[PDB]
Amino acid sequence: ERNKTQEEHLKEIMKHIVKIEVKGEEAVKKEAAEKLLEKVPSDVLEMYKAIGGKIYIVDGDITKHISLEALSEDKKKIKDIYGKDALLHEHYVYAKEGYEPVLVIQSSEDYVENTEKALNVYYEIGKILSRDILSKINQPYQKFLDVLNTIKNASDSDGQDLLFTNQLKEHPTDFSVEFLEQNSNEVQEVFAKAFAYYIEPQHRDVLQLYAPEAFNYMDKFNEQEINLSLEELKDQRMLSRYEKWEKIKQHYQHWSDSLSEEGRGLLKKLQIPIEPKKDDIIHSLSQEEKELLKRIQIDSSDFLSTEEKEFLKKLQIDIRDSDSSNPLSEKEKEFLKKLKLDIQPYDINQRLQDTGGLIDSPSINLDVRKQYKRDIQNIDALLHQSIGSTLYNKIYLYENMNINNLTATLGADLVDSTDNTKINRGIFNEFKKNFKYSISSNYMIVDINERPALDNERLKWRIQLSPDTRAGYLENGKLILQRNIGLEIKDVQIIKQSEKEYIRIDAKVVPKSKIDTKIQEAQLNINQEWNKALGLPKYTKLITFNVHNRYASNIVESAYLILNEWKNNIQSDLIKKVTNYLVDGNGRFVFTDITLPNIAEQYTHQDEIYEQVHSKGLYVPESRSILLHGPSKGVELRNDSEGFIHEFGHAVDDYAGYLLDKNQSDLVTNSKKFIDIFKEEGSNLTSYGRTNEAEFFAEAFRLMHSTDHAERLKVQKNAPKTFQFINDQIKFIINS
Amino acid sequence: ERNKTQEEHLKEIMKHIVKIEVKGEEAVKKEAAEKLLEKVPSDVLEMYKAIGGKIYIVDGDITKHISLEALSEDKKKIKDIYGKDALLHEHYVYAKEGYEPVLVIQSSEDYVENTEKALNVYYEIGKILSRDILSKINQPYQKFLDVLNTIKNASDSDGQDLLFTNQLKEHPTDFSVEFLEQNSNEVQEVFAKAFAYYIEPQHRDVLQLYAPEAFNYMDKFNEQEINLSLEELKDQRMLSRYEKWEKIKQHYQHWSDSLSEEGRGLLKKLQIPIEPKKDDIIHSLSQEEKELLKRIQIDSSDFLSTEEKEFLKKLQIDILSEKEKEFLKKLKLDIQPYDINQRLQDTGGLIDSPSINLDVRKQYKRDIQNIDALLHQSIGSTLYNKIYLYENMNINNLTATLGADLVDSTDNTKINRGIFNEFKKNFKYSISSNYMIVDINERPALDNERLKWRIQLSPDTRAGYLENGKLILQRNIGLEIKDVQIIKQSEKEYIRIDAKVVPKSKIDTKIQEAQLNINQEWNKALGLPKYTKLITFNVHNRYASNIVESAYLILNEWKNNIQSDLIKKVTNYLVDGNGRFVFTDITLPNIAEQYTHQDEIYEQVHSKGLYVPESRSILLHGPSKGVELRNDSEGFIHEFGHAVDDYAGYLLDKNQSDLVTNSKKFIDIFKEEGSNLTSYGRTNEAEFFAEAFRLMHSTDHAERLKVQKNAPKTFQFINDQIKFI
Ligand SMILES: [Zn+2]
Ligand SMILES: [Zn+2]
Repeated sequence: ERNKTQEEHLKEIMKHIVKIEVKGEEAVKKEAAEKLLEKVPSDVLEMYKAIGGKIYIVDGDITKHISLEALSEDKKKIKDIYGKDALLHEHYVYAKEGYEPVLVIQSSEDYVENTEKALNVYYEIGKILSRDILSKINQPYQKFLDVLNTIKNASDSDGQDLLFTNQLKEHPTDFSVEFLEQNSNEVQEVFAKAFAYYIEPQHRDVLQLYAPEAFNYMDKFNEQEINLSLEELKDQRMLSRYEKWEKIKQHYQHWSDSLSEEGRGLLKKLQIPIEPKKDDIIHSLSQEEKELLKRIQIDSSDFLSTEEKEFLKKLQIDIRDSDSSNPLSEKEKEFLKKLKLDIQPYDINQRLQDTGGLIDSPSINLDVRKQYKRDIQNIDALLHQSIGSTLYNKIYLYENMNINNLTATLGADLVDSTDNTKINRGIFNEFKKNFKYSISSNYMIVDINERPALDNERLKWRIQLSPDTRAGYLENGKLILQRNIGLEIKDVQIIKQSEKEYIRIDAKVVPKSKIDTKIQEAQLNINQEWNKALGLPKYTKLITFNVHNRYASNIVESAYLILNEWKNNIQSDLIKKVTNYLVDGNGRFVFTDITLPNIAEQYTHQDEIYEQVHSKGLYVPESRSILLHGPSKGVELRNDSEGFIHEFGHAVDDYAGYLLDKNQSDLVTNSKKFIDIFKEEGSNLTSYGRTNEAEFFAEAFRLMHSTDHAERLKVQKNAPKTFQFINDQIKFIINS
Repeated sequence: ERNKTQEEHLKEIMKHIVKIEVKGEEAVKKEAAEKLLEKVPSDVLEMYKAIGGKIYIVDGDITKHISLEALSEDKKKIKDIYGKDALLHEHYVYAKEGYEPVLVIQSSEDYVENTEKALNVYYEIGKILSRDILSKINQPYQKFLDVLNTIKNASDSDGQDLLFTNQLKEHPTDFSVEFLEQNSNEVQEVFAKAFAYYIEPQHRDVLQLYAPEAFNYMDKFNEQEINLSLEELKDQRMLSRYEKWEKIKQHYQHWSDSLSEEGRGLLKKLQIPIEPKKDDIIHSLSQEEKELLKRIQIDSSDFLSTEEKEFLKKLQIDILSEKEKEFLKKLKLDIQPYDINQRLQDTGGLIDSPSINLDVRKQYKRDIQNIDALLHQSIGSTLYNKIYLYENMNINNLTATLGADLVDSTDNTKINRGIFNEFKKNFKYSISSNYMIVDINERPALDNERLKWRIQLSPDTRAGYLENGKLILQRNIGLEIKDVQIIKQSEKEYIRIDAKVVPKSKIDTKIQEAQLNINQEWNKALGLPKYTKLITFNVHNRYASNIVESAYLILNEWKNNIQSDLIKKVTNYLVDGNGRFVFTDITLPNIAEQYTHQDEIYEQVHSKGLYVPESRSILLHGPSKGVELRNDSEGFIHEFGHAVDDYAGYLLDKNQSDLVTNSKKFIDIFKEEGSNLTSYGRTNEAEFFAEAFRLMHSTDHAERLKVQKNAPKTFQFINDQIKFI
């Protein structure tokens, strides 16, 4: 496996692509070339072979070779690695472009000593890689460009002088992808030079010495990432995609034939959720509920989505076929909540994702909960065959994904807007910033060979499977993977496919346990930091990470950022007193990526199951806890920090009310004073703030403590009574 | 000439994929196989070669060949064409499936005589075609399925007996895409079978005799359509795609190297329109103009669009139904994106059209004239023969009315067959008035693009090359539609449109001949002078032929639903003023029957229909979907109502006024029932009158009845207006 058939592998390449055509007794001229091309990564050679390339070793005038006999007069006029002019007629190395490419090297042993001839041979091979190979997969692209711009803007211009031509050195601005399209040859050459300097033993130090970023790029590219280029090149071939599909299918052939009718049915419903049937819902209703339904104003609730409203309005019809007055009635609201739970589609995977694998979570009705549990355990037993095989060295599988599943907040500004084919770099950098690990609580459905995405899928995952990863095969060339998978993010970059930009995410499957311990360590670390900063007792448990999904590491890292803003925009004493009040009731700041109805701080204090809430944030008085959902996008918010501060507004509301006396079980916003203030300025801030006194107060609080001081002024010039009311409470708390 | 590159070509294939491994009579054996493989369309052999397939002619037990050495015992059990079992070690042919497909044939000299064995070999090759080749491009699919269904539902069950197994005959319903997905072996089998009976000369008559549809399908497939199969197969290959791209790149190399900065700039903005800048618009108001904008009910007028409301509403945060809504009409012209291709599509190529301000009109003309000169080099080259280019298109660009129901309401990966057949019915020719931007090699479509064009260029077609593998073709392109079918790609269904480029003059001639033909028909049916010009086809865009053919259908429904004498009277009046029934695919503000009579440019109106009193003409824009009306027939009848409103008024004072609806003696009637019908009619008396008129002559009698019990006065009033005769 290692250098075992690895050395057997490289010898297979030289076999087919290297033709030793000389007259000076081929024996020493061959070994020489072998030692020459040996410094080149084996994958570069395998990609060349895949591109139909051929390496010809011949003596004499190379321009007289069968392959080069057709070159245009202008092509015989060339330049060397240093930019010096020369003629092919009297040169020793040439890489012929065209889609029947060839690399002609003039036989010689000077390569061992003459490091200037070697350097040039590698420069030409670098041209092959950059111009003839990587172009077939839209590379180099943004990643390499960043390297060029890092040099072009570096302080010590030594890197610029070592690799940039005068044209590049003189470009007035950073090199954009536009520049790359119209000056491909220039980018291609800078690449080849760097590659050459890295491959040639003696010059490598020269590269790392004057072009650090170029050295880092080439070091990581040749030692690691180049295997991915080969994989991606193979993924573009009709016959290689088909061969790979056939071998995976054959590997799961016994498993596929052993599937029962029940097994097959389980995989199908997993892939295709079951919509609720109109009739089944109706017969489950009581006469009183049927009457309540057929007369309820559906399009007036805020607890129902469009699909749901449409579904209900249809049921409303089936029943029928057999300024004031706008809000739902007393029990119409309760009825709709209860109805909401019954109309959700039966979706195995969605159940796992919402619960993060906690399938016993009492967020749904016991009967449905039990059926989900049954299918899950049955699917797990079904997926027992690991991917490991004697047919593939490394296995990569693909997944097109909607960025909104990870962060709907960044998803809103990811696509340019002026040109849909492009991604905004600022949002991209923010997305990538703290993305180191990911978790799949549900069963990932993946493609054997990469396929085209839908408009809303701008994420393209390339996943390296573990040989121990268990999975099942699907006839449409897909695999269903076992639940509870850990993923290490190796690289995140902007790429181009079919003339459209996407975010490539390279990930490696690892044991989920490895990722859970990282989460656990962070939870302990963030508490030690804040217990100290807030002056809370040592060992105090305030912050909880309930993390189980695909953007895991970001949920964790953003919490530090969220609390930093919180402390920066709010008065220390207000933060201490309110927080100490929460801690006195064993409360928690909960950061999670599973839906809120599945967080104990909420569900253990609910009377009925349907009395559940899922949103960006939530403050639960009974448990004195703040819950913040990461992946969702809050209304009128542009940050999770704003969402958190909004909820802290509610806690401040609670504590101020509490300080009023030994009873009240309400909010300071429930005061006759604030109510009147609300009736007056209630609609001068955000629309969401007009919902009720509680929400108006929270919104006012949020805006008054915005990182943007302008937003804070707005509250004073639009809601003067409120601006003063809030500051009155803060002082009331601080002075207490 | 023809066989100059055919015979020598086929021999190159035989050379690569045909290995003769026999005793020593390697001359007669080899020649026999050649005669055998001869009957097969050359393209199948080339496609087999493309997927790595090999053909071996051997002696004795075929299973003893190296290629079938690893064959599992189970696969050694085969069923011949007739469904009878057989043992490979006793058989003469076998096609091994797999990433390294192989075909093994036992050498014989009596294949011409022993037709049943020849039939079996062709059957195995037919299996390679459906199972190993076509499956790589998602075929067979809907087109073939129709053939199957036409066979199982034909009067005589002859065809079934000849080509269907029991699994197929026992099917209770028609074969759906779902059945084909879970019975691929069965479908692939019937295909191979049909293929075989067609290829074996002696068996061709039997096929044609008991299974006509199958014969026709295979006849048209092996004689021409297969060429497209090869083309699509090649379009899957990385190296084939890049080789085609490179030849085209080479052909345009001098053109590309000679491009200036200005030239490149034009090609750029042609691809990406320039949205209006706020700072630019605001600075053009300043004084009272800003004041007016300051406090206006934006989301009120129906003259603006959603995208246009936001921009305007945004102009307010950066600083009505009277003469101020007039201010919005003017502003609407100033906020459009600078989009060259849209301007050409809206005007149908008439760039002098006075539909936008002079400053912008001139800017567009200069850019267009400059682009026309840049694209001077035609694709014709010595580096390649027939070139196909590709284009993904939003169906709403052709017909937004069908486009609303094209995609299955539940499963968006599926196409509604009913709308498909409607869309395809009269789609025979198309015209491009703007610059088509096509892909050298086919690429994936966006969500709202379900049409996939495969266009055969003409060596004379002029184009510009782009670095991203696309070509910008010259404007004024003519296209003949060769085939339209439903296909599957990447788990989604699409509409494949095979079109061939021809001189635009050739298409304009078809439209011109149709205009004379339709006027001859209605001049006779309406009793008008022999050569009057009533109906005009102002056709310039991609759904050209449908605009023309639906005109006949629209007028037939117009006649069949309205009193012959009301029609005759009103039209004679329109002709008296030299009016027209204008069926078009360019926007209304660019017709003439409208713009020559506008007092101001901003007073222009674009919509599904329009009636202009001054020119006595009815204008009907095909491509769009009526914001109210359900179809074009209704759209027309609605406008006719306006014509009636015009004539009736004329018959009350042939020297003053014009509309009976404008009479104060009707306004009141509008005060009562005006809100008792469609919300469109609720707009005003003219629209109400037009709407009421439409309903009364509807094809749905129910509709007719409603106006009776919902608008008893109007129903009696209108019937009194038609009285004027
Ligand atoms: Zn709130
Ligand atoms: Zn009208």
